[PDB]
Amino acid sequence: PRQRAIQWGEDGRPFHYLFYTGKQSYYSLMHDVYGMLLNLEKHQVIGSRWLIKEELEEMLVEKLSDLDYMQFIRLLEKLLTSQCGAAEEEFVQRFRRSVTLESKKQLIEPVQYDEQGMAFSKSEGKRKTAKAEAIVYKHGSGRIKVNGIDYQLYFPITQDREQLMFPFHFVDRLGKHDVTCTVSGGGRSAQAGAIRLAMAKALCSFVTEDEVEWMRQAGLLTTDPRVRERKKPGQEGARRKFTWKK
Amino acid sequence: TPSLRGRLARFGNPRKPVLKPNKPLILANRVGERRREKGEATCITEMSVMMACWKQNEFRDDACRKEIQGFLDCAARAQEARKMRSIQETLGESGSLLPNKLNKLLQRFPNKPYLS
Amino acid sequence: KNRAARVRVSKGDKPVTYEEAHAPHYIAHRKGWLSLHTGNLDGEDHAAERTVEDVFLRKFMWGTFPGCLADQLVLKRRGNQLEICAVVLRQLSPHKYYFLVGYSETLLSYFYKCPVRLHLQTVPSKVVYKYL
Amino acid sequence: SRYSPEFKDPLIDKEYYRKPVEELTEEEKYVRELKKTQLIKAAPAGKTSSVFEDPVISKFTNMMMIGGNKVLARSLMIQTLEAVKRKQFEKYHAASAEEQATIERNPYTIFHQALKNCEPMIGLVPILKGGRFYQVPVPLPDRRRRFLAMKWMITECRDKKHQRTLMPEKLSHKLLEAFHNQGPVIKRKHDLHKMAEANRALAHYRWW
Amino acid sequence: RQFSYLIENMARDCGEYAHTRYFRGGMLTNARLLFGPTVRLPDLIIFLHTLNNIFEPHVAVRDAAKMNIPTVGIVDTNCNPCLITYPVPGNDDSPLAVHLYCRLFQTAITRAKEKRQQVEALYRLQ
RNA sequence: GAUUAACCCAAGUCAAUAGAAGCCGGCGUAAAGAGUGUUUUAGAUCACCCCCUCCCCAAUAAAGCUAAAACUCACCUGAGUUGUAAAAAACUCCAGUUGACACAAAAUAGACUACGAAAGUGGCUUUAACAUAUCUGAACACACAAUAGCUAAGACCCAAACUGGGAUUAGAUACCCCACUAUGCUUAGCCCUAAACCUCAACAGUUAAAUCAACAAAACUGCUCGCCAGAACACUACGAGCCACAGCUUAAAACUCAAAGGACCUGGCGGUGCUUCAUAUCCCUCUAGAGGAGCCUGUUCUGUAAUCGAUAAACCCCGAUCAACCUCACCACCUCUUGCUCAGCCUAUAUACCGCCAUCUUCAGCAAACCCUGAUGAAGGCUACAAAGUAAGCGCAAGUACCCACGUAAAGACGUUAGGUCAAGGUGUAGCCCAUGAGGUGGCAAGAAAUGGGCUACAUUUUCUACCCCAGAAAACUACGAUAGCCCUUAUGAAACUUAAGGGUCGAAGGUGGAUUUAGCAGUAAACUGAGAGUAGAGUGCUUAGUUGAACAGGGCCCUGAAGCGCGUACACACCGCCCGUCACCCUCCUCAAGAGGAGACAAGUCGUAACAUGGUAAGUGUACUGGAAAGUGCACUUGGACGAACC
Ligand SMILES: [K+]
Ligand SMILES: [Mg+2]
Ligand SMILES: [Mg+2]
Ligand SMILES: [Mg+2]
Ligand SMILES: [Mg+2]
Ligand SMILES: [Mg+2]
Ligand SMILES: [Mg+2]
Ligand SMILES: [Mg+2]
Ligand SMILES: [Mg+2]
Ligand SMILES: [Mg+2]
Ligand SMILES: [Mg+2]
Ligand SMILES: [Mg+2]
Ligand SMILES: [Mg+2]
Ligand SMILES: [Mg+2]
Ligand SMILES: [Mg+2]
Ligand SMILES: [Mg+2]
Ligand SMILES: [Mg+2]
Ligand SMILES: [Mg+2]
Ligand SMILES: [Mg+2]
Ligand SMILES: [Mg+2]
Ligand SMILES: [Mg+2]
Ligand SMILES: [Mg+2]
Ligand SMILES: [Mg+2]
Ligand SMILES: [Mg+2]
Ligand SMILES: [Mg+2]
Ligand SMILES: [Mg+2]
Ligand SMILES: [Mg+2]
Ligand SMILES: [Mg+2]
Ligand SMILES: [Mg+2]
Ligand SMILES: [Mg+2]
Ligand SMILES: [Mg+2]
Ligand SMILES: [Mg+2]
Repeated sequence: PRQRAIQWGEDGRPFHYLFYTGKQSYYSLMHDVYGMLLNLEKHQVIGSRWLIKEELEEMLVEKLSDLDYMQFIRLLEKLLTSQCGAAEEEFVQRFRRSVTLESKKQLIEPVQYDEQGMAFSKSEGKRKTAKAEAIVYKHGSGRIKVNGIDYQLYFPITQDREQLMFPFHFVDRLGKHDVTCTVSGGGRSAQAGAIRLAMAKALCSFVTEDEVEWMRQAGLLTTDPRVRERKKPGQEGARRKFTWKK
Repeated sequence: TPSLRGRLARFGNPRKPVLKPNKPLILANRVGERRREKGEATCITEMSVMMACWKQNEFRDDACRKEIQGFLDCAARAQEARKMRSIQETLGESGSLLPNKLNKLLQRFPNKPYLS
Repeated sequence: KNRAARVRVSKGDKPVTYEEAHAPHYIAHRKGWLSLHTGNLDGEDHAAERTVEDVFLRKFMWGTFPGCLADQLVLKRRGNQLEICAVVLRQLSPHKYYFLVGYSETLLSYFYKCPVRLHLQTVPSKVVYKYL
Repeated sequence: SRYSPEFKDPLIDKEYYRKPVEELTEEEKYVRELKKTQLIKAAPAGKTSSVFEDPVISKFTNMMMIGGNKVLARSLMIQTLEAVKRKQFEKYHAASAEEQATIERNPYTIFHQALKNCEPMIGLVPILKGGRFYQVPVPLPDRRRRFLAMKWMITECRDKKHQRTLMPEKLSHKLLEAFHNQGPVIKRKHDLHKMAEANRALAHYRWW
Repeated sequence: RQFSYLIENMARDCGEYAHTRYFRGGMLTNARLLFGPTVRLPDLIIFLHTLNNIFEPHVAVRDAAKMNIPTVGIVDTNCNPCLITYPVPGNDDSPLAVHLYCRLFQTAITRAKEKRQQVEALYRLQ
């Protein structure tokens, strides 16, 4: 770990004039920032963030408190608010850190071509223990084949068929794409959900970017993280406890 | 401000005491909390109008629709006003200052009943 | 309160090694296993015999090297080779250490019917991880 | 919940996304721009964007469900709606031309109107005071009101008084009765209202 | 806090040390623990404001009295000069007076260091 | 106690008793300023020069008067009025308006602080009037002295002991409601007591310091008077005095104890205040259950010759992921003695322990080493526009496992319950050694009764069949409902009326379950299916995987708790605390017409819970009445209670 050097010489005289404050680095920093604010008074965001308390402690090689960090950040913000010059901006950028703004935009599958030259997109999805791999063609009559079986035969429950309808219907593309999906594992409903997720992900390759964003906002492209919770010892279920007698 | 000269029972005070405080008459460095006002049952008048109309109309909602709607609107207004009152209490605009900020101010300038 | 293999806190004067300072829930997270054999793997047998051999070896080495061991033994099994890696203290004369190495190796070889090697790493004093 | 608090409930409404940009207000524009940076929960299997989606009927089906058997509950709901429509068609055909205009034949409208009629306006809360418990009249939120209507309907249909009558038939009969402001559930609502009116003198006991 | 920046600047310019922040408990009576066994405590402490921010004597006055450190101090009419070694009765609130005190002390220290260097050079020359 | 040793003194030692050694100390709370004022004899120097509030506001006595509100009466209206947490009882010659209307009591002023010696005195007017040109001074007198109370004659609106009724309660001789009396008022005498306390004496003076145990209302000096000298006995007995006769004043002693006491610190606790919360959660809420039935299984009780342990939360399909023989430690009988063991014991002690854990914990604190405050006491140590804290380390947290950063696991310190285990094993101490050890054979492990947890159901969202979700039948005494009962077969085993599985036969109780109660905030609850551990076989049990898959999630501080700031405290193994009084025996002492009473100790059992927290009706003083008992109530007084301390 980074270690602060000896703070006084052979004679015993400390090197820094703020040594006896016990926080010479932090208080020197505060002194410099206040002096810069006075100088600025005399003369007269998305891609960055303030460094956390741990980063400030690493920079200063001094233990700090939450309220000290708050005071420092308030002073830095007040420094930013004024008509700061180049040096006053460099001093702020010394402490500003870079934050990676990962785009929530869904990744678009490449458009592949079969032997006959028809365009399609392949995707995958998971729901509980069900895993579905779907292929959506650019042109089609709306036929959907699940494991080589028509989806009305494979899903005799109206709920599953509605789940299948949801992605196409949300972008008004019923009966315009042919889909071939293979699903394994889970029950009927988990299989329907996985097929729905895979179909939506693949269909993103044949709709506009605004439509992809709308599908994402509608929950058609989020992998459902809800999975079965393990049963714990000493209780009847995942959360059900044994009957407690007083 | 009422006078304190010759009120408390003290040496050199010939008269019998006027005040017998159970706590020293010394300013504390804090104020009492923002005491809540005990809630009263609301929309009672509109409820009464609705119930009287029910009694006159044999509890038939079709005849009483107007009074029923009035009572419902009053109930919704009361709930929203309770929420807004909580928001206002958090804001503290009604009082001269919130008890927390006043306690901070008194901490900055504490009472000094002792020598130093 | 859980008590298993935990060195409880004290006034800060009791030295503890890395092995002792970690609770059982740190096994395979912050500390390894003191014995390494294929007995406990899926589709394997003779685990009980290996466990009994490990227990006997640990007790035998603790008794044969009184006050010399500075930490737990590390038992390794490669084929029929049995390697005992032990951290000992630099107090006994090397003559006695060599005598004990030859003795224990021959005795264990004739007892467990397998070639047994004993590797001693000596330290000036018990290695201290922290003070509990 | 496996969803972090950052996650937001998805909004399933085609018209909300097909709305022209010009009509959008600055608040709506800002909300739409912000939603591009949030995380969105996966769409629940219960609700979709189908034009035939009814949240009220979906909630009623979920309340009718026993032991997670949503297939059976959905079957009961669709059978009930079919029975309501068939009875209304029978009455429409069997009635004169004058009565044909007044007869309603949309099962969804009948269901919604029956629930609205069954909705209670004023509820009762048991309050402890002086060692006794008083049924103090209180206002009810719309959510609790709709839930009370649904639960009363289901409980009345599940009553043992009806012998060997299937749930779709019982529920259809009760829905038609409530749609006409008659039947046991409307009587239950009237009894609640009468008890509240009788206990009106205890309304001051409420502190909220 | 009106003169913390000025006093810190004056201390840095004159080569001496400053303490214008919240005086943590024990900076003088517990220095051997906070800093180290070989820390050197000040040989003279100058209070430009003997009162803390709640109008009580600064704890450093009493602590320096404990640690046998002479204390020079500007004392206003509401201060307690009993434990201050060299109290200077004077206004401690007006910016003019505080600037005068800072100037006088800085000039005295600078003149002293200049004279020390001159005397050392002269004695080495002879 | 014996023994060994040691210590002191020593021809002595020391058990008992007696003596020697005691007033310059205090009086707000430890005992103590006597309820108040005034003398002589005296004492003091604060007397003289020499003096700054003289006078007025609610002193006192007498006489007179009355504004508001009552009562009563009268007219006119209504059938109700009163009563409170809720009622009942009571009154309806009642209630509402208006008018007439007092021997009662004196809003606002009063946020004033005055008068008087104290007690006391706060409506208005008038009369008389508020001692002392030094101070202290009477318990040996004189004169006053709240409220209560007595005596005699009057007034009587209202209030109100007692009493009666209603209610509450296990009881309620009280608290709550109603009615009424003594009494509160007037006059004339008595009584002479108060937490009569501002528990702080009068006079003169100081703020200098050496200020100062604590709290309280700062520390003192000079002078004088009164009082005090461990607690309890004891505001008692006797004596004496009194208009008092169950009284008041003065006021002991014997027996007993090593304390009593005052003020604090910390913690706990409060039917404790304010504020904010509880997120499966305290309440209303949402869902599924338990408590009702049969069965499985555990426990208590009974029973037997026949284990043991857990046994409130934190026991009860628990040690057992498991008892037909074995397991086994139990019982009966028989057998062996250096014994499988350089023996052995499942013998006692979990209140000696290690080892592994429960619990707060669905917490976040514990703590080394320093430093500072408290006058250097137990103790305490924070305010960010910062005011004495710094803190290594443990824990939380972070990281890690599973599918993420979420969730669930895991983790979760110091300590609490002498919590569980001596029967996992080891082990201290004690105990048996021809037996409390070892082996063999056989056997109990049942149900009068009660109960816990589950399983199956009580059906129509159901039952059977096919299918694994587009069907056909059944649907009340041949319906649903046994995994139960009886018989047979199979599996395992040496051994099966006994364990398990299957088949046959039968078709029972039961018809959605009282008081009460459990769990769950999402892939959760609910329902369904599969696998593993262990067994030769064996659970409706445990562990685990998956499938379908919800509702409420909004209000409240009323109930129960938590946190922050306080308040109180007679508790401190800490409210499951402490503690009071009556009704038996024994012991000591005292007063006694030897019967008895009292006090203290002994300490039981009984009836309540009076006091300590707002002790659940604040406590107490005086006094009167009443009650099984602490005690209750009236009247006045005290804080040795509080009222939360800007406005809201
Ligand atoms: K049961
Ligand atoms: Mg645990
Ligand atoms: Mg000043
Ligand atoms: Mg006293
Ligand atoms: Mg007096
Ligand atoms: Mg006199
Ligand atoms: Mg009197
Ligand atoms: Mg009378
Ligand atoms: Mg009366
Ligand atoms: Mg009464
Ligand atoms: Mg009068
Ligand atoms: Mg008095
Ligand atoms: Mg008396
Ligand atoms: Mg007497
Ligand atoms: Mg006598
Ligand atoms: Mg039962
Ligand atoms: Mg038993
Ligand atoms: Mg036992
Ligand atoms: Mg047996
Ligand atoms: Mg035995
Ligand atoms: Mg124990
Ligand atoms: Mg856990
Ligand atoms: Mg952790
Ligand atoms: Mg015990
Ligand atoms: Mg036990
Ligand atoms: Mg034996
Ligand atoms: Mg059978
Ligand atoms: Mg056989
Ligand atoms: Mg009591
Ligand atoms: Mg009381
Ligand atoms: Mg009383
Ligand atoms: Mg009475």
